[PDB]
Amino acid sequence: SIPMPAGVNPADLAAELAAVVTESVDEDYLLYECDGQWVLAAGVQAMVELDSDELRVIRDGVTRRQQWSGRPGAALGEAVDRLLLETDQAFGWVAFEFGVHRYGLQQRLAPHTPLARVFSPRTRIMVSEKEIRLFDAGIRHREAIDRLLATGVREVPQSRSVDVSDDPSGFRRRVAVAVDEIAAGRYHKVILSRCVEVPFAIDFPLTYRLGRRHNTPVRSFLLQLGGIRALGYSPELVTAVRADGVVITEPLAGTRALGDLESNSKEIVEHAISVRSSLEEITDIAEPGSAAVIDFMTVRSVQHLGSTIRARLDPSSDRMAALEALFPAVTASGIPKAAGVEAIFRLDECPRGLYSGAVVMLSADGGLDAALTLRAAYQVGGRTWLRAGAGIIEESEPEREFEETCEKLSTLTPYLVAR
Repeated sequence: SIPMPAGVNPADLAAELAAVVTESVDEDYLLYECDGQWVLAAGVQAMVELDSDELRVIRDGVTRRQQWSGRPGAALGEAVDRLLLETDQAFGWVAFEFGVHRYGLQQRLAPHTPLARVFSPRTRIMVSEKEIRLFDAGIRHREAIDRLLATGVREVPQSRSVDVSDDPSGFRRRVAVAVDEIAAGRYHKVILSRCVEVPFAIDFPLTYRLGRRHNTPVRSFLLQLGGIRALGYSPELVTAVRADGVVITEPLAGTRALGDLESNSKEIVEHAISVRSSLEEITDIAEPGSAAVIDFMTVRSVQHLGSTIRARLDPSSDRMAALEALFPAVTASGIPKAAGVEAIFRLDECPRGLYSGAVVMLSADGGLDAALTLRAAYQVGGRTWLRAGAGIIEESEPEREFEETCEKLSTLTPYLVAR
């Protein structure tokens, strides 16, 4: 537990710790901000990689490859439990496609489709306004820290800007297809998204730093995990399983990122429907008659409308089954919902993996924290990109909807800090 350098910013320090502890070895990590603390999950001890076709578990070099069966939630939950046999915490992410088995569409998935990535770290480093607390940092890690503390944080260099004016994934066309199916009665809402590719490469922690000062979110992350970098300001708690069995879900999580009771009556309609279907979903997973909506349509700094749902797990269900049962999020797929997910397969670039999935932290005490994530930046190999969507309804218009996503994109776009 060390004091903070004074006039040095927690996020900046935390993002600079990720860079140093990485250039040091060649370590994967997950920087995670939460209500006011950052956590850096530093090393990799073990990794669970759940794909569409296989389970892989990777330890001290060797991979263990295996087939798995129904409900991805159970296959993952078992792997995660073995991971936490001898460690407290795990971190990773779960893909949109994780919720796809439920509505029977796993077949539509290409042979190696990421479903989830979970790992136990070699080090947790908590970073806050008053202090830095270190859990299980060996010599290698603390020298890095002492080294960053010797120098200070780098200055953020000039940011470079992307031109989100054009398509050409044909978000325009695709929205108009969605509007047509909504008019035919196929479903009532779907969320379509749009990728903007970034020519120059991002330096991630440095792009994360700049964007963090210019955005101000509820949760934020930065990672380097599979062969994937990601960075976001959009995450919100959707689902949490407490150590004592109680499940919390947050049915309107993501309306915040997704943006007279006569006007906002669409919003109230969608609020009710989405509340109701999640109460339906959670019940399929809970002690009979333990499910309740405890806070309902209350104005919960930004103001998105809110509801909280509470349940008790079982005897017989897993925390990951809770997640699945509630995945994917109503607000990031559509309503009816099955119809939205299936619409997304037809009308959006697929797989989404991570865009509309999310973060996920787990505890050996039995806890789970999962946070839907939308707007983020991603890098896999040579392509770096942004992804943002909008919710398309009966009265939606290609143009307005497109400029909608333009506005959502520039909470990232001017902050792009090149390598």
